[PDB]
Amino acid sequence: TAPILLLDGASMWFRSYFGVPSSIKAPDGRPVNAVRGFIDAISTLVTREKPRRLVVCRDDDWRPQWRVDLIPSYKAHRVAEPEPDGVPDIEEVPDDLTPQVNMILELLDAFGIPTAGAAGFEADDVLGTLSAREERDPVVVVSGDRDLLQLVRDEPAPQVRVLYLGRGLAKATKWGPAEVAEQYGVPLDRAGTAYAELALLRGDPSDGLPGVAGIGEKTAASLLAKHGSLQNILDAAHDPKSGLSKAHRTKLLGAVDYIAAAETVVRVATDAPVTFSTPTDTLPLAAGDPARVAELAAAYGVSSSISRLQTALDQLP
Ligand SMILES: [Mn+2]
Ligand SMILES: [Mn+2]
Ligand SMILES: [Mn+2]
Ligand SMILES: [Mn+2]
Repeated sequence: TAPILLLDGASMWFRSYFGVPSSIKAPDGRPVNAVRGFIDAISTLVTREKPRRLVVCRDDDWRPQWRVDLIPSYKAHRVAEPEPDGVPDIEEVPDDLTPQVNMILELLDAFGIPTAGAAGFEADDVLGTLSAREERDPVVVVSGDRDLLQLVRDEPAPQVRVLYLGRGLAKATKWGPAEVAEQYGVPLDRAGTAYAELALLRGDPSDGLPGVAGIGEKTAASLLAKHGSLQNILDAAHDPKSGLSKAHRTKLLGAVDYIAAAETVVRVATDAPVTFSTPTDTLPLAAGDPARVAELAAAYGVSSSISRLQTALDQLP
């Protein structure tokens, strides 16, 4: 069957902001380069993958306080203004990108393209929850964030693949457990979960996570190779009988609190209370409110992108 496409919205409209020139502007003079690029990427995906279901996953909280309470450095270098409990912090985002996010969300709502979010959770969690719950169609998670490689799956069916945007959508290929194992040296049988454990130990500078001091990616891969899982590694460190080196024991035991805190920070939630903006995740074949879509697209200077999208949808079986 055709796959369900799960889109990491913010990953994609940040890419379009940096991938489309800012001289692409609305009639009021505001840049719409991210709007155009994001709509164009949806059209490209629709034509390439021919889904019947598609969801744009939102960051209802791009930096959830429950993660920050466990590891205060988490995404701290990306905060423009911290906000008190219950209110998402203000992310450091170019001043001419934030209005384009609002424009994109208005167009998606008027067209009726499903969007999904969960209060207090990241789009990463929405993605992990929807991919974990899927039972009918193969899943393609579309994102430039390597965090989502932890979702890859072969069994139980359906499979989950990450269409990884690190080199842009044109060069993007689908990553599964084999690709993650081959590229990161984690065990194939649990590649996705092992990748999150590897990332935990080695660190994640874009998210402000230091990892375990003195455990780089090569040491983390060999420890997972020998012991199979992070829990087995911790067990090997806690048991003075094991063949774990004394130096590795010292590094791991010195970080027991960080490792416990980081496990829940690094792993995407798989049971977030996701809500849809639409009744189903079915991709509409024409605008739910075509007058409002034409008005918005004219005002936002992306009328031709919307026309190309409706062409792509017209070509679906
Ligand atoms: Mn806050
Ligand atoms: Mn994210
Ligand atoms: Mn991360
Ligand atoms: Mn992330």
